[PDB]
Amino acid sequence: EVPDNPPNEIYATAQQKLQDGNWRQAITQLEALDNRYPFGPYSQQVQLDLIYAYYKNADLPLAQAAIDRFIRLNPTHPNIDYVMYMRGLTNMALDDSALQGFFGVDRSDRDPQHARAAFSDFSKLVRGYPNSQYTTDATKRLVFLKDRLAKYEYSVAEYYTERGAWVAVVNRVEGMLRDYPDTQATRDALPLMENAYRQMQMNAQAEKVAKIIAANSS
Amino acid sequence: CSSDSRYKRQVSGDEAYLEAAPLAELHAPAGMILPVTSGDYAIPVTNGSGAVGKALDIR
Amino acid sequence: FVVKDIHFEGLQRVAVGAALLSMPVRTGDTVNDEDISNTIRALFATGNFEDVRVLRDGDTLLVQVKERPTIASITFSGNKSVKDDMLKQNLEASGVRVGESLDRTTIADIEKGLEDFYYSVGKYSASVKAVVTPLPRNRVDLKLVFQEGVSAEIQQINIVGNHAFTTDELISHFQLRDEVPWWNVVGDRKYQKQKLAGDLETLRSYYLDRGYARFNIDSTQVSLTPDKKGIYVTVNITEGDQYKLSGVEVSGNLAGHSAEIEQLTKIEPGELYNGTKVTKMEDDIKKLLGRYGYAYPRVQSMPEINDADKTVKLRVNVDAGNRFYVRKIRFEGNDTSKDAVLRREMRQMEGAWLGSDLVDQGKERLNRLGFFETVDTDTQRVPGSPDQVDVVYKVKERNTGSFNFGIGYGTESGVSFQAGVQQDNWLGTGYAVGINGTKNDYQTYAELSVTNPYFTVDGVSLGGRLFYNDFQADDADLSDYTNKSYGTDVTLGFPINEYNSLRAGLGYVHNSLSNMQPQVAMWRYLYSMGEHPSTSDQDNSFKTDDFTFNYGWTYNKLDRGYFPTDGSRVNLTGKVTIPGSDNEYYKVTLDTATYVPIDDDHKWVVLGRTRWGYGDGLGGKEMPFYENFYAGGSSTVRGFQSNTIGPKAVYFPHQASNYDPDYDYECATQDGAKDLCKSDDAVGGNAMAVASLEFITPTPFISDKYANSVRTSFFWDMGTVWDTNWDSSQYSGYPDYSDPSNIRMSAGIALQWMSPLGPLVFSYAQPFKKYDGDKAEQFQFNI
Amino acid sequence: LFNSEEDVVKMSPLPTVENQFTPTTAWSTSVGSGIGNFYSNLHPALADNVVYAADRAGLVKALNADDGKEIWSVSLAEKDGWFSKEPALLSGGVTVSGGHVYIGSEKAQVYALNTSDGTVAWQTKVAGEALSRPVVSDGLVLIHTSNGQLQALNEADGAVKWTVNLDMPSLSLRGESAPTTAFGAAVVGGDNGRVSAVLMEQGQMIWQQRISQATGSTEIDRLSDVDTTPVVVNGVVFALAYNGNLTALDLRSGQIMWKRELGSVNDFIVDGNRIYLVDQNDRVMALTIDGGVTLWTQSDLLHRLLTSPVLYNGNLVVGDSEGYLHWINVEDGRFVAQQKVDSSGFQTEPVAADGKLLIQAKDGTVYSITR
Amino acid sequence: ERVVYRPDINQGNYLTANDVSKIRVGMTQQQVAYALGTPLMSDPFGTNTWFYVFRQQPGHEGVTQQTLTLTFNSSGVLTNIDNKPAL
Repeated sequence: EVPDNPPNEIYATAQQKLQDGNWRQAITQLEALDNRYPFGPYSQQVQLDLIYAYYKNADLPLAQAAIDRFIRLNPTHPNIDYVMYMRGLTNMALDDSALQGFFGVDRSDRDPQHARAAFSDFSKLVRGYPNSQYTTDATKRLVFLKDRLAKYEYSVAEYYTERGAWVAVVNRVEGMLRDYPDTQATRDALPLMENAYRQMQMNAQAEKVAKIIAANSS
Repeated sequence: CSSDSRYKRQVSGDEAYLEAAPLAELHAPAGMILPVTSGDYAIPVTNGSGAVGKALDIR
Repeated sequence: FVVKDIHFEGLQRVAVGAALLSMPVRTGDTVNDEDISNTIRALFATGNFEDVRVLRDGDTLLVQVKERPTIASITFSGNKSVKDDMLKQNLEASGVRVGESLDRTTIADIEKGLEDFYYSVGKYSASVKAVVTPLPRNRVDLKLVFQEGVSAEIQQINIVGNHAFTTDELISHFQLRDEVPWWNVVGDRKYQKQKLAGDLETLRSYYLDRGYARFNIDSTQVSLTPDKKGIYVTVNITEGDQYKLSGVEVSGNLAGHSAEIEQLTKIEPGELYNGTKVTKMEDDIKKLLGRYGYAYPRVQSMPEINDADKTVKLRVNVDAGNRFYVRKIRFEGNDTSKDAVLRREMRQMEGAWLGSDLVDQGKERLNRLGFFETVDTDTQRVPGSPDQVDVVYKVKERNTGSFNFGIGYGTESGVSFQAGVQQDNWLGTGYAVGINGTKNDYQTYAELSVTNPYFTVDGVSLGGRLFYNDFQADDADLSDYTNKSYGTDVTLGFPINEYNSLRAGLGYVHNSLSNMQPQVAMWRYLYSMGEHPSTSDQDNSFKTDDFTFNYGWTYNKLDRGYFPTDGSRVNLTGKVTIPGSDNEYYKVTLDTATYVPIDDDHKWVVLGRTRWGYGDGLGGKEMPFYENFYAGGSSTVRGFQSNTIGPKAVYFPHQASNYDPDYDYECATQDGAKDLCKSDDAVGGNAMAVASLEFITPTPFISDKYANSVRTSFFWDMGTVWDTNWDSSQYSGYPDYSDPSNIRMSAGIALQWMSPLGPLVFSYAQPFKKYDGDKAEQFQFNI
Repeated sequence: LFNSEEDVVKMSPLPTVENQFTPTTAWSTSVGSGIGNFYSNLHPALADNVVYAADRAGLVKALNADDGKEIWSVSLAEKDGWFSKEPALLSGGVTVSGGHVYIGSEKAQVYALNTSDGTVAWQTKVAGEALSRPVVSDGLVLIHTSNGQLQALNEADGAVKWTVNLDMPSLSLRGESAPTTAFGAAVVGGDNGRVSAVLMEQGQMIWQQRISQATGSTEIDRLSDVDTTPVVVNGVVFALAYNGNLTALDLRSGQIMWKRELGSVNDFIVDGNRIYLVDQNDRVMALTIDGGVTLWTQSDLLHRLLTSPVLYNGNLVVGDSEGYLHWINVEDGRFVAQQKVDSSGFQTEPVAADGKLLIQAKDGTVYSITR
Repeated sequence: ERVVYRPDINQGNYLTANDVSKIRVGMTQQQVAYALGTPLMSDPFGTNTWFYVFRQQPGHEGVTQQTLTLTFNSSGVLTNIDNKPAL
């Protein structure tokens, strides 16, 4: 429902229907340029406001679709850092972005199958682009998303402490254990695998994991 | 266009992913050195550039 | 020559230097008129230059080009039921799409290919006609005109090499249709060569079971009948001979469980060869050894066909594998709820061997979840190690969101408003809260119940319901049978098996009948309690505190949590009392829902919802009538209005209510009908027996994308409520409501749409045998 | 809904309905179906005053070919079997060779049916029934069968002489690739667009020659009815491809004298040097033998459901499945007469034999026509 | 408690007594791994000690255990086999 214009005009309709606020109009002329004019040298910049304005009506993964439209079609560009940062940001808000947790219960049990992939994106941003504007903020994400999977796994470690596969207690701890040496969740599940040891009468191996706890009291 | 005079350049739900500190790392006993570093955790730290989260520029 | 400049005219979609980079006549090259002619053909060999006109002025080139991108429109005109993009994939199979280049030399060949697309599907009877227009600054078009005449229609199959079995009886076993009778219209008669291949394998199984180990199919040949429709078929088969499954020679890595296998492979020796049951029995060990740990129970049967006595000998060759596979599990995407309840319904646990069956029982209460749009799996073996797998359960979650309201009778009476919201354990808690409160001009309400169904390990699901009610009947404030009840009651669930979910609890049913209306079987329960009130006024008063005691049995054996098709589930609730109650009674109702599929893809499946009943006392008492059973306008009953099937509120001569205006409240009142009148209200009985048989039916127009909860359903609600204690002594002109054969009959249809605003069921029903005191509502908008 | 859903292609029905030799039937003996909707090889015969025509399910009928009145009957509806009484369902046309009438069922059962009473003088089931009329000649029963197998039988018991695969198409590409016998070689085309020649008295390929396109990567039409059995004049053999693509070629080598690889030309008789044809769109045309050079054409019966042309009463005689009969000039080239003697209509042959004109309609089978 | 039926504590990951005959002190990890493959528990901080531990509650008649640990040296060679029972 949009006709053809001069190729420098549809930017403004992309720019200014972005300035409308009713979010069903912004993409409408954002997309209206690169269909009639994909041959402009600025069509990858149209993708940058596209991945931007895709978020607005809870219509997220076209951003990730337009994230990869930057990647494969266009070999040489420094703005992949934005594309890599918006990659995990698209990948994150599929997990926990609803307002149903408004009453005091958060959402780490809600499975981060794509915020699994958000960790993949933010790890490649901090290794692909060092001084880009998003490296620091993604590093903040890489701290919790590690732990966001951990308490998820610790819930299973609690669930395995609940149901009673005490071997599967320690592995849910061991899956949390061997990857990262930083979480406090690593400290507190460390007696539970050893409580699993204590219920499996591996009290010495419990104590050996309590020996791990012992110097970690800091 | 429609919100609680809100919801234009911000995040829905909650924004727990910024306000926390880095995870309080542990000081292992001598000899009990597990490969707890054995994850994919090639996360290199460099001071460039830009802001964080909602305050970070999004052009 | 060596060129100074090259002119690149008319490109507009591709890069200009891309024309230069593809040019072998580039700047700085020794450029001759041969390579000028080579640039004509090679930029024609790019396929993108509608003309390539390479010329030069002595040495400086001009390559004047019309381009033939952009293919702007590919207009698919004529494909009525055929979707457009499946032709575009054949267009994409030609390397052609929107944005590509449009070489008009290659028109009819892909038109032949799109006719070959029309050829392959079941037609040929359509020309295709690519129409090309030029457009602004470069662009080109593809209007494709389809002459969609007719398709290939099944005429006949002939099975040659068949010797004992009719072709036509195999048609009844087949999927290819050369027969749909006018009084047996159950399908449609069109080609596909996969229905060919399936009916080969239908026949292959149909000779695998009877004995024919020597069966094979030589070939088959569709008559390419000269009519562009005609499908006469010869099927060249070799029937062979009914050979005998005369022994099982199971062997291999049998892992010390061959008796368990031989339990499966109990054959008759000398029985005719049934490899279909072998085809089943070959799977059953892969369940059994797949239960035993063997993730890869590599099993090879061999019917050692012993033609010397026309028998076969069933060699089996087994590679078991490793056992202790279950090391860890992965999930995928519960972004409204918890993993651990999905883990607590995934009883396949780690540090174990492969229960392949145990993996799938983890998916059964994922199937009994209700919050599943699919229970779907990726099972990744962790490589390098046959004790290690990581199943990554990739699913599609189910959606939420609903609110609705009703209207009347308000805006002429007092303000009627009802409150209450719903978001489903609330949007992923596992510990749920039930809240109600409302008010019209007659009442003030306060209703609460709390539930933690998922703290526990067993499956215990307690609901304790507490209630204050201000039942007032504010006519003046009286005059039309008040019935007030406030206090607390409980219902439950459990395991005894994981199907079982024991529903029980306590009660405080504190029923304070005051100012009661004079219908007679109101006093059916009040004769047991010993009240001696005024029989013609509505100032009378009766108070009980029914300390009730719930017990039941929910054998929750029903397939899906949203759309089940097989099994036998109960969801039962009733009550008896002990010495200590005001009423030493029992209230029993019973439901029965057994599901068995006739359609094995379950699009045609029965749906059960009946309600039984037998209520009395343990000596000297009886079931109360506010806990009576009210049928019509409900889930199990249609065709009759709200509280209509049952024993009847047969009014007495109401003469006083202590408030009766100028001619109102016809309760057989003083102001009209001054009599012992059987009026239109069902008092309910102590012995209910009512039912509804419903059916799963799909639709050949509704999209499968959401049809998991779109269904058409049909019913015939048959039955009555009767009262084993409805005496004929007072009821002289009033019917025998102790008969089981008071059998009301009403039949009709459900027309269900998946509405995302809650269940909106508009049911049509016809009361053919509409009994006494029943109302009618054919367009029931009830639930 | 479905009484209006289909985009069918219109025929040119019949310009210039003519009667210059005023055409009419000599009798009306509707023996019965016959054809109906059932497309079959079964075509009638007008011979010896014995109407060797048949129905596809029921009674064998010999009629006197002077009145249409019945000489005799049996019924080779096979009296029991898998179900009962087993409708005849003939894979071949009527072949009357000697005292045996060799007609092959779609039970692959050809029978030495007596010209006297219809007695099976001997019986034989074959390896799959026929797409051609069984060519019974020279001591042999040459049958182009549905499995591509040229299963030559004995004409004395059905002892299978030789059985080799023919020019086999992708499916049962429906085409009468009957091996006509000439100069010791059985020339059989093929329903896969190619052509061949085979030593008739031993079943050995003289040559096999690809002519034209077929289904499979160069697919051809589904509605056209191509006479893949050549009308064989002397060793310059004139034959079609399976997509009607005519070719003049040697018998003994197949070397192309000329060809008409330009269309799915339907049916033909070789009138010396006047090659009369039906186009795939049922457009009539004359051609020559020295190159397919047109004497005349006709598009009056374009897309009409025509049979093969025959020459009788000095005119091109043909029927159609609308029950019309047509008389076109030997020369140019339009209607000389026209008769709609049926309405069920002819798919089988108009038999311009016996000095007369026999037909077989879908039920209205046996009429003899005069002008 | 005074309860008849109880949903259980469950596990696997063990050895048969033949697998205990399959092992002997001095075998490599690989020698265990040729027959018994990888354990579902190894020793990460110290030595190469393997574990095949099993748990069960049989519905409130107590709760049981088989702790089959396999103490190795640094060389991957078996040094102690402790097949510790319940409780």
